[PDB]
Amino acid sequence: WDNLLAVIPGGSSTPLIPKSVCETVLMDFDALVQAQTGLGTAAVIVMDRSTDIVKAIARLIEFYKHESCGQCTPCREGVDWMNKVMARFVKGDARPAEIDSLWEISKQIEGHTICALGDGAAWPVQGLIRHFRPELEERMQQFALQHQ
Amino acid sequence: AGLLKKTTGLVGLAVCETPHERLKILYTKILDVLGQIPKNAAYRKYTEQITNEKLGMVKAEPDVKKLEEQLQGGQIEEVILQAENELSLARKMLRWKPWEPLVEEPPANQWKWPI
Amino acid sequence: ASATRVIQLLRNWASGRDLQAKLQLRYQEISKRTQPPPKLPVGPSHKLSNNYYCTRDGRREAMPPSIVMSSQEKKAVTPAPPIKRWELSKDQPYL
Ligand code: SF4
Repeated sequence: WDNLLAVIPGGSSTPLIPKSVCETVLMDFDALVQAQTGLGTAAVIVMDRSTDIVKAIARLIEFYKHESCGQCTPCREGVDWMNKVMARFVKGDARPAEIDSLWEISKQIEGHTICALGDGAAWPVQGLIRHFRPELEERMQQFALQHQ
Repeated sequence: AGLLKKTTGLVGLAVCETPHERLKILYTKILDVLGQIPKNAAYRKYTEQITNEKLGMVKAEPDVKKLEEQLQGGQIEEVILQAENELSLARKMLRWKPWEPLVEEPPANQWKWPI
Repeated sequence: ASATRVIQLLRNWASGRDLQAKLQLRYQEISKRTQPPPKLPVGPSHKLSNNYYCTRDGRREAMPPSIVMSSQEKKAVTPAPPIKRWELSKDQPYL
């Protein structure tokens, strides 16, 4: 249990949750909804301290960019924009306010898309922002001094 | 009151040496001419409101130096000038009589900018 | 500046004041005409955090004039409080 840093609860779209949230929650629709996620397809992916969460959702959001049909502007443009800024986040090439922007454009594509893939892309990054905020700051902070 | 101030600081407007009673007799005069205009008139009610009220302390308080801030309208020597102007208005709108409804409603939508 | 002292007394005495303290023309005191490049600030709303134009809509927040009375016991008021007699100059009231 101590090894697992966070868990994808029920699907890639469903925002991942850490041990601090998943210590007692039952995998049910109502409890998942109040856990700021969803059970969806019960795709439970457990993920440990060793692996980096930003890299974990990096491949997910890269996959999402590889699957948007491009029909509506928010999904066609926003997901690609998310991929580029997040790729910097893996190294940490941003400022404190970029997480707030990544928060901002996530809400912009949340629900404004024709289909539920756009907000389906909002939720994973949205959960990542809300939970491991200090992790983003320190990895981004590490980016600054190593490339001083 | 006190020593008669040499000049008012406004060229053309002189200093009246007996200002308090001149302001008195003016204020009665506008009250007098305001008798003609019937009671329902709003202009009458407005100036029958500020005349006697402003006639109050000028009748009571005799010091024109304190009368400056009693009326908060600058020097007394031009307050009476303004009082004369109010008397001129009473004479003027005794002809105007604007208590009737509008002469004309505005022709169609001549107002309502923009076009 | 060039001007010898005996000339300076003549100018100072005739005008009744000392002029070498400050002169009409310029001298080395001016800033050099090759000032370093500047680093002009950014706008107050330049942040890439929440900055939606839905907040600042100066042109759009304008409202057509408010309707108060249209053709289609009372108090007496004034458009503004009467002005306040400002006091004399503290540094030099009577010039
Ligand atoms: S959100 Fe759906 S409809 Fe819009 S571009 Fe993406 S896949 Fe197409």
